[PDB]
Amino acid sequence: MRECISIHVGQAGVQIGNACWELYCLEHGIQPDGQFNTFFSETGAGKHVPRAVFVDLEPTVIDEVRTGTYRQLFHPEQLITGKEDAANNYARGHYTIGKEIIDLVLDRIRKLADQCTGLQGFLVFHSFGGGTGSGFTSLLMERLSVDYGKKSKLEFSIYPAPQVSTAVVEPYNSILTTHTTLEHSDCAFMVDNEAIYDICRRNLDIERPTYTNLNRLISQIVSSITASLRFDGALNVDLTEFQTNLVPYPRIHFPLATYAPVISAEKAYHEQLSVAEITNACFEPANQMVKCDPRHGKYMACCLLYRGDVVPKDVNAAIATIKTKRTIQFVDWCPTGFKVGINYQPPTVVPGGDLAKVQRAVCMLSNTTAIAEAWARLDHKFDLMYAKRAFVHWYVGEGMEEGEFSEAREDMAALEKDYEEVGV
Amino acid sequence: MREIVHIQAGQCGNQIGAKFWEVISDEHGIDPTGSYHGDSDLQLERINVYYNEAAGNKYVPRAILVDLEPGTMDSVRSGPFGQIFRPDNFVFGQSGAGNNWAKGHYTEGAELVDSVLDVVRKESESCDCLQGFQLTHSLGGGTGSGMGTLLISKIREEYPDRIMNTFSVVPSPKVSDTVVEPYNATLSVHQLVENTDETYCIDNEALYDICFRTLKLTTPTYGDLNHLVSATMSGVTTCLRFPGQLNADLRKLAVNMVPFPRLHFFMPGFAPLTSRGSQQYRALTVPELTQQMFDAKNMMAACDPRHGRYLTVAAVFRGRMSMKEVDEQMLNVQNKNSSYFVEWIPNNVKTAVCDIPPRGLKMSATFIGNSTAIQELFKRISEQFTAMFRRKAFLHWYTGEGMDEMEFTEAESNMNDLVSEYQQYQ
Amino acid sequence: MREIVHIQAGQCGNQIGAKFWEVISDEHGIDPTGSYHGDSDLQLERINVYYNEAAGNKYVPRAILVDLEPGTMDSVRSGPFGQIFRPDNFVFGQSGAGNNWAKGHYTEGAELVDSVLDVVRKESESCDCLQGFQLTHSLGGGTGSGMGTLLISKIREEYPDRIMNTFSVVPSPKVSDTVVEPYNATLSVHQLVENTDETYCIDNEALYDICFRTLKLTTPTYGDLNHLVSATMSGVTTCLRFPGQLNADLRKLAVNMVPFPRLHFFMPGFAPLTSRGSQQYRALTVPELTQQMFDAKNMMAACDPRHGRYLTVAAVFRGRMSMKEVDEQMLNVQNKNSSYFVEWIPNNVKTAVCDIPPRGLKMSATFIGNSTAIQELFKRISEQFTAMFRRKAFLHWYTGEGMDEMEFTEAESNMNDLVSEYQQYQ
Ligand SMILES: CC[C@H](/C=C(/C)[C@@H]1C[C@@H](OC)C[C@H](O)C(C)(C)[C@@]2(O)O[C@@H](C[C@@H](OC)[C@H](O)C(=O)O1)C[C@@H](OC)[C@H]2O)CO
Ligand SMILES: CC[C@H](/C=C(/C)[C@@H]1C[C@@H](OC)C[C@H](O)C(C)(C)[C@@]2(O)O[C@@H](C[C@@H](OC)[C@H](O)C(=O)O1)C[C@@H](OC)[C@H]2O)CO
Ligand SMILES: Nc1nc2c(ncn2[C@@H]2O[C@H](COP(=O)(O)OP(=O)(O)OP(=O)(O)O)[C@@H](O)[C@H]2O)c(=O)[nH]1
Ligand SMILES: Nc1nc2c(ncn2[C@@H]2O[C@H](COP(=O)(O)OP(=O)(O)O)[C@@H](O)[C@H]2O)c(=O)[nH]1
Ligand SMILES: Nc1nc2c(ncn2[C@@H]2O[C@H](COP(=O)(O)OP(=O)(O)O)[C@@H](O)[C@H]2O)c(=O)[nH]1
Ligand SMILES: [Mg+2]
Repeated sequence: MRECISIHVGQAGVQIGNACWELYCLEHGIQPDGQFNTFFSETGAGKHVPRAVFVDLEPTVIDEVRTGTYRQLFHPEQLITGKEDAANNYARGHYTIGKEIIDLVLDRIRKLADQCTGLQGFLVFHSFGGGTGSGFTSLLMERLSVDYGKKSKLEFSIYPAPQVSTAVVEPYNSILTTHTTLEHSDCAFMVDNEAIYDICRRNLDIERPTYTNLNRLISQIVSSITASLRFDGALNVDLTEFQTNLVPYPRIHFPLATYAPVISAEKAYHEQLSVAEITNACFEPANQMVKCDPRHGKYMACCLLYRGDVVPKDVNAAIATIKTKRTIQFVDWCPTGFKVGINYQPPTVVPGGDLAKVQRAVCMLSNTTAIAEAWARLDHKFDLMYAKRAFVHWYVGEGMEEGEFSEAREDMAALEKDYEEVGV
Repeated sequence: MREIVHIQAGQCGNQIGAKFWEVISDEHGIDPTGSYHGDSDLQLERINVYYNEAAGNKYVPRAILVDLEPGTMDSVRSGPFGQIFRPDNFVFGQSGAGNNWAKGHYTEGAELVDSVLDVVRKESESCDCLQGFQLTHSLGGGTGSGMGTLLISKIREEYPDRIMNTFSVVPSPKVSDTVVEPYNATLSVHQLVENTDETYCIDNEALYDICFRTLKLTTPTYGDLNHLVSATMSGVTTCLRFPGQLNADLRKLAVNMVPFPRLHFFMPGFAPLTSRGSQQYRALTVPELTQQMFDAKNMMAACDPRHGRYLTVAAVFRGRMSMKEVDEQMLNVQNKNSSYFVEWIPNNVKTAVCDIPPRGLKMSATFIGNSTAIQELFKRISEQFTAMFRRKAFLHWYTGEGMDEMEFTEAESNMNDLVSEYQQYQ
Repeated sequence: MREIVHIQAGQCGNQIGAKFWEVISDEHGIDPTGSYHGDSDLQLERINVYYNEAAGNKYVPRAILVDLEPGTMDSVRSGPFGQIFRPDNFVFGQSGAGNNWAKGHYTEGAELVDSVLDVVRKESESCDCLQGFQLTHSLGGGTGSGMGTLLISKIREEYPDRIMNTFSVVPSPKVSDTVVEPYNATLSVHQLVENTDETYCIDNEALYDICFRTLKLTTPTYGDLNHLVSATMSGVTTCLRFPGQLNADLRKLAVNMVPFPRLHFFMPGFAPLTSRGSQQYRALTVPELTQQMFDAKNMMAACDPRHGRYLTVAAVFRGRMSMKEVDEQMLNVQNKNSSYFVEWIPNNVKTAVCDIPPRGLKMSATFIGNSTAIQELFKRISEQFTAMFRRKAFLHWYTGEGMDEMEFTEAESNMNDLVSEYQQYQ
């Protein structure tokens, strides 16, 4: 049967993973003590065990998981630990400390694969900017590529925001990650914290958020992406289809991920929440989950994942309407720029949560030239930093070389050029 | 994993250290007899970062107490938490240091240092994964300055891939506490420039300002000043000892705060600091805390931060708070006042958050600033030193211990180079 | 039919033996007083393989307990199952062996061996059809090594057409337990090469690895290690004592596992071995069990099996399982990783299955591997021995008992020949 393996790497990734697992449990009625095959590997005592890899170089987040509510759910191995974190240092992830743990991780992955009779591939959770999530993740991905080749390697990545950050070596790390996951990862789905905060401010009418809320939101999106593997419905999408439909050229593979309706209990009753409306919301500039205007960019390819009550006719109508709008610009070379997925199973509400129950929800994954601007900004930042050789002694002092940075910059430039070409 | 070894040297170093050990003890629910009386499992989970466990659920700080004279350490032992320390971890000489760096570094201290190193080695061998060393001392005396520097040199030579961080009490522009202070400070600073990964610069005048202007305290004791310093110290390592949303680390902070290897002198701050009279009058919001943090009046160095630019600042928040709010506040500060932040490093502010707040507070924060304004301190020290050295005033006390003029000139050169470097980014 | 006589010699041999007799007793439903309290007729059907019946439904193990010093056997008697043994089957001397093979083999042991042989003869006379002998000892000491070897020599001379199999605890590459270990081991191994039909090679370091890495056991006791060994031992003879789909036998295993007469040194393994924390997390499938079995981390010798090739492996499965599945798994291992199996012996894996699983498990398995990697152990021993012998270090203790240099050289020669033979098939 259809089976996939999750990998959660870092602090952020692990946090996201916790939320995801909670959501999954809520969906499939599994208790916190383990009392589906797609995600939960079943054993001979009416016990369901997640099929995930949990990795951190700092033993803190993992320790929390091990002590908390869902400790009996997880295996005592899936949760892997180290001794000291990378500390926002790609070099300490990719070269120095990662090559101590990576083997174990690989072994675990192999074991998990062995336990499956049709592994669709991988879902990986990391962060552009973090020390572990940048370098270690990259290393892992390379190894996976070497091993499996034609198994799906999907990534969920926390992109650094333009006007806000939490680390002053974040441009370097991200750039390095981009350089060394450009020839491995098939899809890298993007979420941005600033964007999420903006969404919270606007749609939810909440202006005192925290990381937990963000994680929950991310988990919803993840669930939507993966809902076709675990339930019936017209147009059952696969993990392998995304690659086919959202990657026109192999270097160009960063699509944005957005969710609608993200709305509180008060204006759920006021709104109709029809299909068309939701679709419209999905394409609105402010509702997007990154800091980019899709008015400044042409949509190459979009993928829509309707979940709940949806008459396909209505969906079609909505799509037609979207096409009609002047705006919402598409590229010349992609007329058919839509993929549609439908599930009978509705979204699931998490107790003590932000979101209310809905009849129908939609998740949109869109690959566009709007991200080019973001990339350019990042490059500029990098240039500003690297011109004075700031922080370079840390990276060079653990493995890296002067020249690698230059190469990375060149690669970024090439990517930008490609994007520009696509735009024409 | 992540054990930290503490070294406290000389009078000030031992005194501050005593207070620090008190504070940490109370945070971990450890009583003076080494017994745990906490209410949360979080209290013990990472207790190994600062403490070693012994028979009968006894916890013993990984602390090494060093002095060339016995008085101060005798007082420490007599003190409240004094009985918590391992007796074998008191290492002392018999002759004083006479506020003389040469005696601390080359002669009296040289005779004692091997014994200290042996104890250090013993402690490091008990670490599953030693993170590094924390030192507490003054820069203006003989023991903390000369002996302390010497110890640092030795340990870095033996453990060059570990973190070496110091809390260093420096002389104050108005009211010096010894006559040879400039000489001692310059001699220490020379060594620290090359042998430490980070140094927190504490100025007693700034502490007095905090006590009088901010805390409204008519009669501050050294004890009270020490408390403040201890609070700042605890802040730095909070993310090793407790859970959080953004788990910081010493190394992480170093990575984000040191853009060039020699520029590792930080101005520490702490918040909130509010008078006992005006407690109910303040609303304890993250914005207000941020404002306190960035206020020059709430800094602990002898600088006007507005007379320079911030290369990087690290903020560590403690308690429950909205990450959204924190980030927004950080953005607002930088956008509004971009002139006070070096333009070649976008996102000059790094934030960390630890869920467990210190006793008696719902929220707190610790501020660590790498500002080009620090050059003023160095420049002033250099001026003072030169004023003396050009007349070879007081120099016979040092030449008599085997030091040469050339060393002093080297020290001066280093200082000036450092100042020049700082001026570059100013 | 198919009676097995057990001999346990020296300290380690007696200790392991005690545990083995406990385990077998529990398997057969025999309590420490020799009373049967089982629930199945299968428990008694072949009880005669290990036990002798006495008046009042008493069962007495066919075990001979041998030592040159009384301490260990006094402890055994004091122990839980100690009262089950026949008092007349304790054969002991008065003077110790001083970790000295010569004392065990030529002098002290020579004085005692006739008495042991008499007991052995007496036991063999009570066998309707004696299959053979099982010996438990260490290779590094004096009694188990020297005396034990001597006994083996005697019995093979008298019963040359019976099976002679040993569980032999060998020295470990990191942490030797005696200084003369290389000498003793080499002297024993020389004799075992020519006088035993099969030897199971147990390494205490491997056991510790199993306990720490696999079982997650913070504080393993020798008792716990012994338990594991006993489990492996029981596995080997399971098919004599219970029904099955493929009824194995000692002789059958020998036939399939020894392609050349001198290559009879096996690496044993056992499965499943899982931490008490992570029990519900594992699905107990035959495939997973197979994977455990073939994992180097689950072996009990001081070898990296990946540094050699398997000449033959025998797997004995216990519990209910699909023969289809078992065969398929075996095929998959060989096809996938044909490089780790000697190419001149098609179907390198032999499988046996016994229906009745051990207590507390639905399925289990025991692994027996004849790998060319074993040469590493021998090579390392030889290196050590030569390092000493070339300086005649410690040699006077042996020459004083009448041994000559020539014997040592002969032993070395044998060892080297064995290594060369192993290298042939590598
Ligand atoms: C066939 C004889 C045999 C030779 C090999 C290579 C065999 C084959 C496979 O097992 C049957 C390996 C196996 O499929 C796994 C990958 C699941 C795995 O178990 O491999 C080991 C490492 C591997 O050696 C590399 C192992 O030690 C071993 O012995 O492997 C790590 C482990 O971490 C959980 C896990 O990742 C020696 O007897
Ligand atoms: C037939 C007449 C007879 C002659 C012989 C040799 C007889 C035959 C057998 O007994 C019937 C021996 C017997 O089968 C045993 C081996 C079990 C055993 O009993 O032998 C003796 C030693 C043996 O002499 C060597 C004995 O003293 C003896 O008299 O043996 C040790 C004893 O230790 C427990 C045990 O090992 C004299 O009357
Ligand atoms: N959405 C979300 N973002 C997070 C979370 N935790 C961290 N981040 C973001 O991730 C980035 C920091 O990377 P981390 O994952 O914390 O770093 P790490 O992978 O643990 O690497 P090191 O700590 O450097 O070893 C920042 O942009 C954070 O805002 C989380 O729980 N949710
Ligand atoms: N903050 C603080 N400063 C101190 C303390 N004790 C001494 N000092 C300061 O330390 C400097 C004197 O050095 P001291 O440590 O006493 O000399 P040493 O024993 O030779 O190292 C002066 O600047 C004093 O103001 C203390 O307990 N707290
Ligand atoms: N596994 C195991 N090894 C043992 C035990 N007792 C001793 N040893 C090992 O046996 C060797 C020492 O030989 P020992 O049997 O005590 O000497 P002997 O009485 O002269 O044969 C060493 O390698 C010990 O580690 C035991 O109970 N179990
Ligand atoms: Mg981390």
